[PDB]
Amino acid sequence: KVFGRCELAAAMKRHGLDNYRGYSLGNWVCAAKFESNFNTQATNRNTDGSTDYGILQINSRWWCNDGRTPGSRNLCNIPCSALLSSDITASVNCAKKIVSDGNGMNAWVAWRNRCKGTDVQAWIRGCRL
Ligand SMILES: [Cl-]
Ligand SMILES: [Cl-]
Ligand code: NA
Repeated sequence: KVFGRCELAAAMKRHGLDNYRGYSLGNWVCAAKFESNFNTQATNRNTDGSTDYGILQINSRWWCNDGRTPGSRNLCNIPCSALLSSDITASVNCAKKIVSDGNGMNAWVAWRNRCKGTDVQAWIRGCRL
């Protein structure tokens, strides 16, 4: 599923990301924009052999199981496929763990490089929320 911007904002809101770990909703929407272009089915193969899955590009190196990431963990306790779902619940719940892992949203390289410090209000402009 390719979410609209405001559609995604509403869903992330509902599931409790606005202010999660102190990160305003716009942070999360901006991160998803540059991680997945709002596409739940997005995947990305990393140099180390791990893969990123879903609208927040959750990495198989720690967070989900894909059966092809040697030495990896599954701290979110779910098959990486469950992160490609049209429904974002598994991705959000797992994102909550990731952002709690010590470095906040810096865990998403694209957030650090493209969203951090920017006008992330703008990502939820016009959105009936
Ligand atoms: Cl915001
Ligand atoms: Cl933080
Ligand atoms: Na894994």
